[PDB]
Amino acid sequence: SAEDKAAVERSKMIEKQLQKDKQVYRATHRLLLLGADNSGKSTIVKQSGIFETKFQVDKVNFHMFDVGAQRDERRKWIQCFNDVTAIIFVVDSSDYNRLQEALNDFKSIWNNRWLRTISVILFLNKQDLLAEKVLAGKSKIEDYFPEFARYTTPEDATPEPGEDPRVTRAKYFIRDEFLRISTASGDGRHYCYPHFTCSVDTENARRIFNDCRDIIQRMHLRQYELL
Amino acid sequence: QARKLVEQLKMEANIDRIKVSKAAADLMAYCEAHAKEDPLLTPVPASENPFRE
Amino acid sequence: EWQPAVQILLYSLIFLLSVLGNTLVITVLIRNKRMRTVTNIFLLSLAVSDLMLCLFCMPFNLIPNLLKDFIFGSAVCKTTTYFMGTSVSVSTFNLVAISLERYGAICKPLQSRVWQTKSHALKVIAATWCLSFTIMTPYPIYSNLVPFTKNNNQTANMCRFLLPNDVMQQSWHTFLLLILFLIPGIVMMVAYGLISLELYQGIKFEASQSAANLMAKKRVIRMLIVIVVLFFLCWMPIFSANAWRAYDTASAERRLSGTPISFILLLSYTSSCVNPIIYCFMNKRFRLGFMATF
Amino acid sequence: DYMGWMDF
Amino acid sequence: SELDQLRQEAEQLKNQIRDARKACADATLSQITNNIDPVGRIQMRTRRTLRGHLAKIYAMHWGTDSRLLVSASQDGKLIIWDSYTTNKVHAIPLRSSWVMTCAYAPSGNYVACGGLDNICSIYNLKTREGNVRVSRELAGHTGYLSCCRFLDDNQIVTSSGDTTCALWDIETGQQTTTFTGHTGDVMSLSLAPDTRLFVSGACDASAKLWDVREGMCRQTFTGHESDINAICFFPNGNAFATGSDDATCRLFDLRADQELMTYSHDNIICGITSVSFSKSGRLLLAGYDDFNCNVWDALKADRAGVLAGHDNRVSCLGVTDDGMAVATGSWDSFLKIWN
Repeated sequence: SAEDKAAVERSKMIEKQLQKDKQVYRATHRLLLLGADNSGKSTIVKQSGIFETKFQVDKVNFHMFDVGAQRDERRKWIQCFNDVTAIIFVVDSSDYNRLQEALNDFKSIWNNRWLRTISVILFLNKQDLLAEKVLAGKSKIEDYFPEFARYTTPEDATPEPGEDPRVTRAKYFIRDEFLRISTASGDGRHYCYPHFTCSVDTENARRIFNDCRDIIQRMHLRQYELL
Repeated sequence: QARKLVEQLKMEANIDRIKVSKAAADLMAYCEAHAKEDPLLTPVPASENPFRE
Repeated sequence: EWQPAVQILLYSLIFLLSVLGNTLVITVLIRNKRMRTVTNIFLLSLAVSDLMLCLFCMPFNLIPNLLKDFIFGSAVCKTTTYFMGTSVSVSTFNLVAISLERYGAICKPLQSRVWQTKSHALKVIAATWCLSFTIMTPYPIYSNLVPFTKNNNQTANMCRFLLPNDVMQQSWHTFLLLILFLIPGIVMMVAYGLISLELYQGIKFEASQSAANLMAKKRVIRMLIVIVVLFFLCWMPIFSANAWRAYDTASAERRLSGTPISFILLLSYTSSCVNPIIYCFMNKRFRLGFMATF
Repeated sequence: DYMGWMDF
Repeated sequence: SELDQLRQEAEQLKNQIRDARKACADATLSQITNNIDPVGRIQMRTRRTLRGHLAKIYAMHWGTDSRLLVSASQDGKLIIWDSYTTNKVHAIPLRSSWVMTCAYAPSGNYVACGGLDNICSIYNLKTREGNVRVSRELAGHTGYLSCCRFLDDNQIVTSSGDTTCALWDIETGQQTTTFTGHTGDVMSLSLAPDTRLFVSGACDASAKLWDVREGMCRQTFTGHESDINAICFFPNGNAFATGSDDATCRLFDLRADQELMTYSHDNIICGITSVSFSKSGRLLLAGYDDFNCNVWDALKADRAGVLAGHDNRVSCLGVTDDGMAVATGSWDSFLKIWN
């Protein structure tokens, strides 16, 4: 038939355009950039609604989505980002009063039944401000988290040479809080990858690439692990 | 202003209301009057289903 | 001879275990369409290959070797030997495919998704099957049921592959040894060795920086090495025997005829039992379907 | 007699 | 004045409406429809599976012609399907992948889609060159477009991840009305067949009925315990079904001003993701988690059947105006047509 032949010709031209967008869709790894207004989320990768930034590492494409301009309630749009490669939750470690709201935000992002399958990259940003605000002594993190007065730097710590011990204590205390949440629930199904960042850190693209690689690697070993 | 909530709620109080028995009769009669015309309620055969054919 | 009783026993046991194992794998992978992942699609292709290898090769090798005569006809000789060579070809190329999937998945994890969806799996399966059916076409053409007679004055027959020039028969077995053992073996060594390097580099980096995840990885490395070692133990005997029979024919036949080749082939078919164990019954995400299926 | 074996 | 006046008036009005509802329950729908013929098993088969969406499908809508099917997936494609043939008529590349809603104009000349971009994008299919292009970007919502529905080629009603609905004149690209009384995110819309009313399900467990022309909420139905994730008009226009993450469905009638019937079973912990009606209204179809669609006798509250061909959350569920077929989208790539 004369028209249905042009119909099938169009259908196959569409299928062979969809295959070309399929290749791009599978090469482009996608990420959800979460974090409060104080988080330096836009400053992580140096290069009226959702904001999409794109970057590459080792020819792997990453799209990263900042869900700006939403009415303060993640639950009914985070279901869109079910089975993205990773969430990127950025916390301003220096805003100790905001830090509890960010910690409850992380708790919600971790326990939410749509994201239990997929992992949270956690950039504890503003580490320069964290250092300065500890070393100023002017605001006692002990006041906001009295358990800090009984926390000592873990043996697995690897500070940069020349950070004061109480700066490392603050760093790793905050990290241990997010790891407390990450360990209390979900710890088999998905993982938290804590990292420490400044807005000057030009390596965060590499960090995201390395953690996405690790996530996808574990997601494949989940198939080949025995017993 | 927030009073417009009370304005809406009292406007909803003033809306016309019909007994549940008559709304039931309305739905039940619509179901009867259209059971013929509803291929999912009772199949139309492959002679007329454009999907089976 | 005392050997027939142990031959019959070990064949019957491996045949039963291979039929049960591969049919259980098949039924679990077809009853649970949620389980028909790309990898599991290759495992289904392998399990079918290994079932076909069991059902064709084991009877029509054990029975002729016990009876020292090919009781069946030239058509059965051609048909069996075709399906044998085919299911060897497919089984080996499926092991290669699973090695290259696991290499993509673990050693190039982010790029892997671009080039292993279900469409690539089915295209590669069809390619390996159709290629195997093509390159095994010499078996039905040139296999012949060459007659002889045993000292009881029984008339008897043996199913034997006699490509016309002996020099072409040597070319053929060198080609099959290369394409269907040495290259597959090199590729599996490369794939599982790079995967093992990747995983151990991860372990040593964590020991520099979960313990259950380190155990899961050492368990995977062990299972991968068990795959490589049992592939070489299964197939190097048969293919060396065939290469010897190609080059120094009478010297090989004089020593390996009967019991030795019967157990060499029993190893080659033991591969068909080993493979569904390691690739299915050891996997968690398959055990969790076997208990869910009928 | 019976010297030989099928290739696979 | 003071909330110690205003919200006390609100409290006593809410008590007066709850009384006016209760006093209307002269009989429950099951007390009447027990006389009606049990529909039995509604066996239904996949007559087509539509494969070619690269990614989770999130919304889908039938054109009036009951033949062309718009379908929106998280790749950023609208695929227009010749459902009779599986032929793809168009694949619109979307300017933002996170599309949560799409609509087909009753003429078939336009498709609309949008999502987390807070834009509604109107694509023209009638063009002389045959190339689909953006005709308008409707910008001025302040959260994700959750549902869009055309009144006509020149009018579209929209709902968002904000407090508000809005009605747009496409040609002028501006709101002709905003519908604001909803407290939570408006999650789903359906138009009355007369195109003179529409109903809005929201994340505050209430449904509000809006006079499209007046802008006032005529009725506010509240008997749900969680987000009204799906809503659908009964084909006569006098009742509407409301799917929620309560894992229950409820049928609200405007003239009753009350829930007539609730569809639930203890086997369903899974929330309801999309609802639609067959042309007679006699079957209510509900999409669920655990990857199934259940078909309900809207009069009996009986599970007439299940559609179980999917391996991920049934994302969208719509029935042709002629009732001929049921399309079912999933977070699988697959779009399966049933009747």
